[PDB]
Amino acid sequence: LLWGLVFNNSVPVQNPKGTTSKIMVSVWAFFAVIFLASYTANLAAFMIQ
Amino acid sequence: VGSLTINEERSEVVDFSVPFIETGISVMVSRSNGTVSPSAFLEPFSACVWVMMFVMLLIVSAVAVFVFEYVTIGKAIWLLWGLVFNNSVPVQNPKGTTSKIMVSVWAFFAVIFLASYTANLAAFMIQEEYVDQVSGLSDKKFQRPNDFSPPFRFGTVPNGSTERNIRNNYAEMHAYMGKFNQRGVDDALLSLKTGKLDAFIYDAAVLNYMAGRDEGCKLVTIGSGKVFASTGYGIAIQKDSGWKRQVDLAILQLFGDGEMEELEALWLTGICHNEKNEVMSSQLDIDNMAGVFYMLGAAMALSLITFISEHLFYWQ
Amino acid sequence: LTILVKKEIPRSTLDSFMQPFQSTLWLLVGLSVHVVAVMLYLLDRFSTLSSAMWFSWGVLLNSGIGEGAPRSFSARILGMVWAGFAMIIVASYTANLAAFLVLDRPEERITGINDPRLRNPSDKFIYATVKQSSV
Amino acid sequence: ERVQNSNKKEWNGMMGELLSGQADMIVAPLTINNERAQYIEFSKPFKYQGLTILVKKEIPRSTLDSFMQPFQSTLWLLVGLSVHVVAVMLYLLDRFSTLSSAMWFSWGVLLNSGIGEGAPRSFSARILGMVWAGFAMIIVASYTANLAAFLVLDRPEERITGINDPRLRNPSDKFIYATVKQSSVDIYFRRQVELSTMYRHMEKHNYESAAEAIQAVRDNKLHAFIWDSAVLEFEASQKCDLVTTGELFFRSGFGIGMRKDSPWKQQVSLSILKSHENGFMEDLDKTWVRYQECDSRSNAPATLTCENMAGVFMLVAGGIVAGIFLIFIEIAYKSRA
Repeated sequence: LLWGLVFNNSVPVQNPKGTTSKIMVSVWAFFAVIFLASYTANLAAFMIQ
Repeated sequence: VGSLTINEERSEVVDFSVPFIETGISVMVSRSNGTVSPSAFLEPFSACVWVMMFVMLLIVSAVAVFVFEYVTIGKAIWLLWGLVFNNSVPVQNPKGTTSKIMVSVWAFFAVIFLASYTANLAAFMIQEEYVDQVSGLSDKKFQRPNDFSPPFRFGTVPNGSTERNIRNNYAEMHAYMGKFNQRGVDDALLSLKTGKLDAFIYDAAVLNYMAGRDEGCKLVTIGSGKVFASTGYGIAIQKDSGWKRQVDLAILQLFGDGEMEELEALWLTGICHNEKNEVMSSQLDIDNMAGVFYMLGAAMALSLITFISEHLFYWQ
Repeated sequence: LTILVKKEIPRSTLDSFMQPFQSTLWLLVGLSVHVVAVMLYLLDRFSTLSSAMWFSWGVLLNSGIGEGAPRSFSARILGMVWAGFAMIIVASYTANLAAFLVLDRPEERITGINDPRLRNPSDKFIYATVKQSSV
Repeated sequence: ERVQNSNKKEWNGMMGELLSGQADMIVAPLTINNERAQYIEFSKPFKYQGLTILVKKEIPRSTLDSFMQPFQSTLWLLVGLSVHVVAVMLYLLDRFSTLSSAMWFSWGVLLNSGIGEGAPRSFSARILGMVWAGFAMIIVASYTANLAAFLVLDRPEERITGINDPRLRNPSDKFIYATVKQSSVDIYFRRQVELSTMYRHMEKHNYESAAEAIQAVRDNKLHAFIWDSAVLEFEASQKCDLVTTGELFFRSGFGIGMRKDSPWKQQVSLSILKSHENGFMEDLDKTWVRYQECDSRSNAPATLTCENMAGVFMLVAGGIVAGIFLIFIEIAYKSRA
């Protein structure tokens, strides 16, 4: 689950019951959205150069 | 021989020569720019294909009707919206789906279309020919300076023929520069560097020369350097001189050989001429989403329209 | 014959760094997440309150948290236009990364031997041409 | 022209007529030369322009056309079969410690889709699924990267360098220049010994009408035409597929010429100044010049037509009837099983 949270996940996952870790997903603040976009941006940079 | 503007006020007194240099008057300003393109940046993505998505919203839904012959049609439309989109929300799970194969027929069009879309947004971010100058002096920046809320105050040479031309043409902008006029052009350059002066009107030849001679050439003229008043540089001649015809013939000789390019190359070079480029824009605060917010609030009005129309449908 | 000069300082890397661009419109659009949550709550009020806030956070962050579509389809329509809003948000995010990582550098080079910074030298330019040399 | 009859240097054409007094004056794009001023009175230069070369505009490279598709002529279906391979090996990991669905689930985790299945009970299979997810993410990152490969950074640099191009200084058969007859640039090139690097080629391809020099560039015969900017930039900005070099080859202006000793010039040139003072010249520009009927030189290249994406939708339409036939086959399979 945390691997897919690093990734762009699609698979069905756990649903925790008494989760305050659902707030910790907002603390995760999607790092796919940050990191992968910056990664493909630098791949675009390397494709430029 | 100095650098005299050929004008009517001197031709009546002294005799002119053939102008060797075409020159003219423009306005030098120091500009700070960015990449400011509003919410219509998606004008390459024409909406005529976007409705081409929307009928593909419907037709496979009809095939879903036969999958419903084995929860409803109106529930799956936002599923298909998220299938266009990057969906995250929990959705339906169809039981006897061969439409799960039709998701592979969909072959994610988010993955194709959105990536191509942000690729072309990267292209437009690469290529946005942004300008900030105000050409067309009939704009209110020279007509109604107090209509904005900086008080625009411009300056020029007080003992200059250009301000005499300005008092001869418009009606009153010389008096608008009566608040401040700069003697000494380097003082005007430093005043525009320090943001005191708003705009400096002068002859665009020396303006172009000093702008190319400046290190960080954000101090540029208006537009492509196209002047509004244009003249030449002549020579003061004692009237009824027989030699001056021979002089002007010699000027046509100096135009015949092409040495004046080399004489300009004595000084023309070193310029950052080089200006249709793009500089980076950190944190650039564009507020084009306010236009998107106008679409948002309009949709909020539409939702209210649906709420009242449903309420009258509760009355029926 | 060549001229040696100092190398220019590099512009940016992971340093005092270009952060997310939202000095403005960061928390204000955060409050609009609360606004769209409560107006959809009002759309469900007269025809799921705190969860609706966090669900609206998740549909900002592309997260699968708990809730589904409301029973009024106009609220789902507003959710879809919100999803398009979040997608153009992240598209503009990728676009502003593309804004500052390429295309620009300070052009601070000489043009060759015909530079008027040497042909018409000022105080801001010093040349050595060391003693007893052929040059 | 030096007439060979008794060595007579007579100005050809209408200039000889006003030399003989057939007219008092002339309005024209009057090129100013030294040899003209020895016989002709001239006024102040009414127009300011320069010498430029007009050539044909380059064909645009790519849009939605016969289009750059997905790059996978190779590694398309083969990595598709590896989806089947990773599905069955994970099935084997569940076989000795969910078969056809595992194929479609592996398709979904290629396509970032939420189809049905979850993680297997063996955690090594989930580990292989995670490295497969990293594989699909570097697949789509490379997809965005190859879009970034071909939409920017490149164009064929097919421009002139200016007047010092050796394709004109040392001209070959693949370069044709017009320099139309009885023009001032012909005397200018006769005055330049450095333009004796072939001037005779320019005499061999001399033309008569400027519109024929336009058409021969449009017929791709003439490679370049030298003319004043005031005509060239305006006709290029009104009639497209023709672009200029932008480089000013020679500084020049247009005055008005009269015969000798007509005293009106003192008020004529001042009237040219007077029409300059009210901006009546700019009234002429607003009535004729500002109507530019073409696009800019900026190719921004960031433009998009969206007509040729329907070829993907045809594949969706073929998949529709394929799903209909598969529905019939599954109906028959329900009849069997």
